[PDB]
Order: sequence, then structure tokens, then C-alpha cells
Amino acid sequence: QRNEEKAQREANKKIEKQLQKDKQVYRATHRLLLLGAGESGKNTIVKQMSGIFETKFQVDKVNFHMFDVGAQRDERRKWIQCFNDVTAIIFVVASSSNQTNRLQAALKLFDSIWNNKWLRDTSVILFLNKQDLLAEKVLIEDYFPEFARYTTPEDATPEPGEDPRVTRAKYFIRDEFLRISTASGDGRHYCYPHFTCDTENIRRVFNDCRDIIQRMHLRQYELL
Amino acid sequence: QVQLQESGGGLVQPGGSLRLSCAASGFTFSNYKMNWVRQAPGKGLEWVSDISQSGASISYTGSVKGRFTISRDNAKNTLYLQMNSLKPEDTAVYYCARCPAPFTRDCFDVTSTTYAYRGQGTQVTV
Amino acid sequence: DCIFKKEQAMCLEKIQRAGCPGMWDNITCWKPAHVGEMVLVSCPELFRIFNPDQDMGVVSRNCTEDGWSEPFPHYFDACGTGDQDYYYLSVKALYTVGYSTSLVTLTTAMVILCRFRKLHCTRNFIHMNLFVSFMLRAISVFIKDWILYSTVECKAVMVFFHYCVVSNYFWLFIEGLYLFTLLVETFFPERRYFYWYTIIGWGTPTVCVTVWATLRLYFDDTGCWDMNDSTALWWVIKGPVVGSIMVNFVLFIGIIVILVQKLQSPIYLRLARSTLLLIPLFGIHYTVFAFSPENVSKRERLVFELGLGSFQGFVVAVLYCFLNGEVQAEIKRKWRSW
Amino acid sequence: SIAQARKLVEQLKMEANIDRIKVSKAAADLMAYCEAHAKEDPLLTPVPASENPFR
Amino acid sequence: HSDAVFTDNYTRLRKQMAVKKYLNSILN
Amino acid sequence: ELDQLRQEAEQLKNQIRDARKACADATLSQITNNIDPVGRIQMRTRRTLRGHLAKIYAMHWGTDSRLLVSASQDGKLIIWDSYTTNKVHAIPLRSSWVMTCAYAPSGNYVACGGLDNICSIYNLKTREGNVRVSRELAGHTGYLSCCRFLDDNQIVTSSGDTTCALWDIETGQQTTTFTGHTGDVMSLSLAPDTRLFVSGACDASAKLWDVREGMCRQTFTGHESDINAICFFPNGNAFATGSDDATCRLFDLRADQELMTYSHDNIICGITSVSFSKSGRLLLAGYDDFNCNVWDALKADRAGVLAGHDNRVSCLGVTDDGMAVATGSWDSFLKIWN
Repeated sequence: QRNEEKAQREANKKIEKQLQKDKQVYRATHRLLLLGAGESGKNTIVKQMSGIFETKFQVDKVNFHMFDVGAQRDERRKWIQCFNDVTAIIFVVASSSNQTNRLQAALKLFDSIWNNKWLRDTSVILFLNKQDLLAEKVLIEDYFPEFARYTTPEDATPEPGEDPRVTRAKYFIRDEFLRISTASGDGRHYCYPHFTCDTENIRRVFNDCRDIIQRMHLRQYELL
Repeated sequence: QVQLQESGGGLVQPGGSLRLSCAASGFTFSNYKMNWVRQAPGKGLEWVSDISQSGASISYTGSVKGRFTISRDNAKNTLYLQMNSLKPEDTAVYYCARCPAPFTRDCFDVTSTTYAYRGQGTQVTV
Repeated sequence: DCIFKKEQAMCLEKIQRAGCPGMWDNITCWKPAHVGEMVLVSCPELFRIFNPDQDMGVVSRNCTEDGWSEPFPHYFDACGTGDQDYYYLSVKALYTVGYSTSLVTLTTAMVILCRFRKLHCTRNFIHMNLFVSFMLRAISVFIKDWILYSTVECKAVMVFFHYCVVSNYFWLFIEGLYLFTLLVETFFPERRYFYWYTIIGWGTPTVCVTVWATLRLYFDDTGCWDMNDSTALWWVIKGPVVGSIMVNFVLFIGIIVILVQKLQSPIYLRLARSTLLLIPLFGIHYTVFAFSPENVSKRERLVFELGLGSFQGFVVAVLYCFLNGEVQAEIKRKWRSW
Repeated sequence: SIAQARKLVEQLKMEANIDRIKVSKAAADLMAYCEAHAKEDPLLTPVPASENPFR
Repeated sequence: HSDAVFTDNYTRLRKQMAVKKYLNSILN
Repeated sequence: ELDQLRQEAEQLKNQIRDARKACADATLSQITNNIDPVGRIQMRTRRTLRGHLAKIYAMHWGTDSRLLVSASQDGKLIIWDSYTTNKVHAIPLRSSWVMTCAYAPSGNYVACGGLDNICSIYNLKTREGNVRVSRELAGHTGYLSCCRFLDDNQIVTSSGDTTCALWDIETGQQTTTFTGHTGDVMSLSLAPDTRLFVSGACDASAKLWDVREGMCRQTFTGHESDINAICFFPNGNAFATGSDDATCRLFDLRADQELMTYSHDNIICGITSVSFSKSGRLLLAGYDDFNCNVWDALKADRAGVLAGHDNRVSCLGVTDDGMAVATGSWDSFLKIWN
């Protein structure tokens, strides 16, 4: 029985070596979850960068492991718990999306996510895709009557050549999302609204991941 | 199995008042959150309004703010929806659905199709 | 009881082997000279302990017919306590009590940290290593005091004491370096760094104490090396410690500017609280008096740095343990399980 | 759809067509099984160190 | 460091005191 | 017409709801009063496994009660030895997201599944120094939540597409499908004779199916939320369920109605894993309060608290012979209790 024990110990050492190498490789990669609605058009964003269509891309030599929902049922109550340890969750919502109120459904989905017990430690990144379609359809008060009395925030910095109304609409939507996110107490998870249509999405998500890891470290060190 | 049978509805002129009662049974009414969802003809399920466990925090969608209202009576284990005024974009089927988990504010898959905890629905016309 | 006589005793033999014959003075040693020829020597360096500067020759003696004339101008008093002793005794008691309090608090802390398997992490590992350094620094100070208040055992104690001090200063700098490194690179943060940090924290003190000891033996092997009058030899041990203080201050200011950049994203009280928490862990108190020369504000330095500096253990073992949210959570859970 | 209602009614008919024994008979069978098999379960009753492989 | 500074100062004070004690004892 | 079918279903359901209560007699509480309480069971952990990286989701024991297979979300399926604690096999999974794993009764094959929608079969008989996937049972619309081995050939899996399937390895084709569920199926368990299996869904309903002809024999209702766990009572005529309403309900196949409930005011968290012991006296149910509880059956008195895990108990399994119980959590740690 001594020889079998020796062989088992040697196999255990080899497996430990392999697990160590896999461990170090695994820790380098940052896991990200991509979410969106049917009309969100996340396929265009994916092109800009099977149950799950995993994708690989390296920015500044940091490798990211981002997953797509793919062919799955619309009931996200159970399987969403598997993505509670990801670095961040990318939420793409089509602002233009009308046949039905997609904005209300997206708002309810954001509220349910934000307040999940398991997911309350996972930061959510919000993307407002299809801005051009919003501009064309504008050139909203029926679903959100508060938009009529809404005023442009003093800190808004619209790009040149943009009419005020689309800026004030996108800002209204951003303010609504920020208010529903901050309506409750947020710990270890933040919200970073952004405007996308754009080859800078990789840089934006890289910066968000950097900021997230920085604030996480600070929170362990009780600095902030 | 839990049931969310509804009572009321019918054919009324515009501007009328319709009291919709949802007689939930088989579970603790207080622990869960009751949510109202509306399915327009040819359109998907749309969230309308919801009420917290104790009713302290109440929320409505933007389209129906002010016009409508809700009330919860824990003793009778039922929900109500009073429509003070009616608009032409209201003719649809109304469903009273329940929040999937108890003791949690968050609710998942309330507006999703083939949802188990949904009522039979009622027909309203303007 | 008195070992002072030993050196004086040789003078007697020298003057007896070598009208105004040789006289064995208790104060000094005089050699025979022509009758009526004044003899001037330099007082032994024992008088010059009071005056660190170079000695001068002023003490003279006069011969007579059958002996040496008495020193009327009292030349012994020409060549070259209570309150100071009371001060050093009070400071001694203060730092002792503080070091004991730190030792106990850091002991119970480390014990608590080891008990919980969840708390184990790289940051905690470095905290434990710093606690080990503090243990070594307290045991060193206490042993040194006992031995001190010329052999090889006392030299080995002095060396272990210096090593422990240098280890503590280096671990504080490694703490600041670690936190700065984590902030600077959010991605791929550790690359065998718990190994490089362990090495540079436990090897360099050994190297510097060995270098110091050898340089001492080769150049200035005096007593037990307690006294460090040789500026050159002392610089070797001092340099790395001022460098550690400066670099740690710079890393701390970098962490502060990063935090204030984070807090201003589209707060002074929070920044002040964070600075108050961070100051013990990096030892920001040393930089206050580090620039000061040892002679200047010596009494103020020996109270602020050591008298009040002895409670750094307690401070980091109360701010960073017994109030930490994770520690509190785990301990409360264990109490509930009881 | 109409098909789903047909399936539901047919399944309910099948589940109603089967007869069921009284509860007491099963509660008794379970109690007998529990008492009879008590010795076999190490977790319920102290495990002899000789046959405890995890000592 | 502060520990070395205190030790050097205390040892120097102890030596100076002893030297004074000897000097005065011999003088008288 | 839909109205006639709806009315017929309504009256038939009312009739069955009346028949069940009218046939209910003992209600268990009055009959099982005589039996003595088991008492406190203060079990202690015997082995600790810390080789995993990510949170554990599933595990399966072996017939010999010597080797166990576990799965993690980092893509590793590791077979552990309960005696020598040494790892045996470590197959790097192509899909990181896995939610279930099964061990064949003969020990030759091992299966896994998850969000990749494909069930992969791995053979432990190495032929070239490495272990690769033998066959992939693709075809399921939704994510696979559970999988079990009827034998070395027949494998039954439950998925999130509100249906269950039976597969044959040699052909890779579906043989019998189980449809009629409206909620997502979370787990499945096999009877000792493997003739019938109960699958729990998200609609608070448990259905008993015949593996061969695939018809729903019975439907059990009464839970106030989604069923997460399922187990078979050793006898073979009953089964237990667990849901998010912090209660466990025991159902009897011959009574077709609920038999016992295990609820307490202190516990409000959900239940993820429900297993029985060899004798069936004890029910070991996991909880979301970061620890496990041992519910004594037939009395509803708590017998022990398994507060040894630092995160939520995702899964819990027991050996075939009943000598040890293994519990998995989200801290990438496995514990063996005896």
C-alpha cells in the first residue's frame, strides 16, 4: 500500500502544480457580463468590440472575459445569481425604444438588479445605445410627463452641432436612472451612465474596471 | 397552487370609475409585493404599478401617475385598483401578479411571459 | 567594585621602572622631569567626555627640591545631572509602559487574526508580518535595557536590537509600498510580490547590521557600541531609515491625492478621518522630527518619537483590529454560534 | 393556446383517476422503516472508532 | 532612530556621572 | 372552446382539493408524538478541502463512499478522495459556467452541465495521459440545472426550458421527454429502484414521472415559492422539497398530499439543498444564512447547526453508506462532517 500512496501523492503534486498555473492564469482575466433588451442592439456593440457566446479581447494587455446571454429564456430570476462575482455588468438599453414602453421595462430591470441581495456587491455599467435613432424620432412626454417640465442640468456639456432637446432628453433619462439607483443605500456597487452609439467602448469599460477595483481596494482599507 | 383571480370589469363609457379586486389566496399576503401588469392587444406585458410589503413606499409608471391609485387591506388578503378616470390607451387586459420572493424588495420576472404567479385577467373597454 | 583604578595602576609600574622623581598621580600620570622645569600634558580623554570637541593641553605641574609642587591653579579643573537623570528616568518608564501595552494589544490582535480563517489574505499577511516586527522590536528594547542597566553578549543584543528596529521601519515602508502598488496597478496586482516584500523586509536589516558590525570592528571597536559618536559609521545605519521615512511620506501623499481625486468625482471631514487612520500605519510622526538634528530639540524628539511613539502598536491594533468591520462581523457571528 | 388547456385538463383527469390509500398507512410504514433502520445510520448513533474512517 | 538616540544619551549621562563621582571622591 | 375546459379544470381541481382533505386522517403530528426526540447532534468537521478557486455549485458522492466529484465556476471538475484528501482527477472544462455534476454508479463516467446548454460526458479511463470529453449531449433549449445517471448508458437531465430529457450515450439522441411544467426545473432526484423520479420546478409544483413512458403520475402543490432542492426518502414512497419560503415540506406518493412542514420564525432565508440520511430520521437542509441546519424529521425539532462555512451553502450531499456528509459553500471550500 506504500507504493500506491506514493503514486497518489505524486499525482496530487502534479495536480497542485497544474491548479496553481491555472489559478494564476484565471486571476489575470477580468470577467464581465453583458446584458440588454431585445431592441437594445447589443450585437452592434459586440461587433464594435451555443448557450453563451464568450468573447476575448485585450486592452492595454489586460485580458477581459466577457459573456453574452445568447439563446436563453427571458426569465432571469435563477441564472442571474451565477454572475454575482463578475467585475461589472454591462447594461445596454436602447433609448429610442414606439410599439411598447421599453424604457419602463428597462427601468424595472435596473431596479430589480440594483437591489438584489447577491448582486448588491456587483457594479453595473449603463450604456445608452441608439442615440441617433432617438435624435431622428425626436426631430417622450406620453410615457414620462415629467420631461415636459424638465430643465437641462447646469453641468451639461453638449457636443457642438447638437440641438438642445436630444441632450435634455438623454440627460433626463440619465437622471432618472441615477435617481432610481441611488433611491436606496448602495454598498460596494456603483453606477456609471455613459453615451454610446463608437470605438471607445473598450477604453470606457477599461476605465470603469480600473475605478471599480480602486474603490474596492479602498473599501477594504476603509479609506472610502 | 396559489391563485390571483380578479373581479370586476365590463363595458363603460369613458371617464367612468372601475373598482378592480384581486382575491389572492393560498399564501401570506403581507410577505409578498403585489404588482399590476397590463397587456395591450397585440403588445407585450407592461408594468403599471406596485406596492411595498407594508404599503409605505408606493410607485406608479409615468403614464398613469395621479390618475390611478392603489390600496392594500392585509386583513382581507386582497388587492384593489381604483381607476378614477379612463383614457383610450387603457383598453386592455389587466393582471395582478405577485413578487417572486418574500421579504425582499426586488422583484424578478414580473412582466415576463408564461409567468406562473399571474391572474386570469379582466376585460376593460372605454 | 571599582574598575577605574585598573588603567591607573599601570602608570605606577611605568613610573617606577622609568631630584623630582616620578609621582603616581590619581588624576593623571606624570613623568619625572628636571627640577624646576614645568611639565605640561593633555588631560586624558576621560575629562573630554563632557566636551566632545578636541582636547587641549593646559594642565601643568611644578617640581620642587624633593617632590612635586601642589597644583595651586587647580589645572585638573581647567582641562574640560539631577534634572537630566530625572527626565531620562521618566521617559524610560513612559516608553516602557507604552511598549508593554503595545506588545499585549498586538499579541491579542495577531491571535484573533490567526483564529479566523476568513481574514487570511495578502494584506492581512503583511499586517501579521508587521506585528511580528513589532514583537521583535519590543523584545529587543527590553532585552537591551536589561543587559545594559564589554562582552560579546551585549554586542549581540545591540545587533538584534538594531536589526529589529530596521525591520520595523522597513515593514512600515513595505506597507506603504504595498498599498501604493495596489492603487497604481488595479490589474495584475501581485507578481510574486508577497515574496519580494518578504525578502526585502527580512534581508536588508540583516545585511545592514552585519555591515555595521564589521565596520565597527575594523575601524571603531569601542566598548559595547552603545555610544555612536562616530558620525561616518552611524550614517550607514541612519541613511536607509531617513530614506524609508521620506519614501513612505511620498507614497502616503500619493495615496492621499489619489483618494481626493476619487472623492471629487461628479469630503474634507472624510479625508481628515482617512489621514488620521493612515498616519499610524505609515508612521507619519517620524517625518515631523526627522529633519531636526539630534542635538536640536533633543528632549522634544525623545518624548514625541519614543515616549508617545510607544503606543503605535496599540493604535494600529485598535484602529486596524477590534473595530474592523470584518473582524466585528466574524466575532459577532461566533458569539451567536455560542 | 387551446392545446395547452387540453393537456392540462387531460393531466388533471389522469391524476384524479388514480386512487390513494389512507395517510395513516404510510405514516406507519415510514415509522416502521425509521425504527428498523436506526442502527444502520452512523450519523444518528455514535460511530465506532474502528469503523470510523475519518478519525 | 529614537531608540538609538535615547540609548546613546543615557549611556553618555551614566558615564559622565560616574566620572564625576570618581573625580570628586578622589579630590576629597 | 376555452371556457368549457377552464370550467372543467376548475371543478376538477376543487374536487381533488376536497378529496385530499377529506381523506386526511392522522396528520402525522398526533401519531408521531410517542417517538422520543433524537436530541442535540453536535457533529464536527473531519476534513477540509481548499483546492478550489470559485464558488461550488454541485457535487456527487460515489457508490464506494470513497471518491467524490465536485464542480466550480472557474471551469474545473475535480475528483476528490475523502480518505487521503489527495486530488485524483482535474479535467479543465471548456465552459466555465457549470451548475451541475453527476457521478456514474460504476464510477467509469462523470457528467457536467450548466449555462452552456450542452451536457458533457467524461471518461476516467485514461488512454493517452489525458482526459477529454467523450460525447456531448447537445439539444437542450435552456440551461441545464441538474443531471443524474440511471446507469452507465441512460442519463436523465433537467434544464431551464420547462422540460426534462433522457439521453443515450451510444446514439446521442433523445428517447423520452417530460413536458407539462410551467416553471423552470431546478433539480431532479432518482428513486432507489430508479423506476420513478420527481422533478421540482419554479412554479411551486413537484411532479412524479415514469422514466420509461414519461407520464406525470402525480403533481404536488403547496409551496409558497420556487422549489430549489429535491430528495427521495430512503423507503422509496416519499420525497421532501425545499423552497425560498424558509420551510421544508414532505410529500407522500401514496397520499398525494403534504405530510409534514419544517418552518421556524427565526429562519427567513431560502433553502437550496435538501438531503436525507440512511435511516431517514434526519433531514440536512442548507440555508442562505451562511450555515446549514439539521432538521429532525417526524418532530420538527432542530438537532444541530452546521455553522462552519463562511458563505452560503450552495450544495450538500451525503455518502451512499451514510458514514459522512459533505457540504459545499461559495467560499471554494469543501467540508466533510461525521
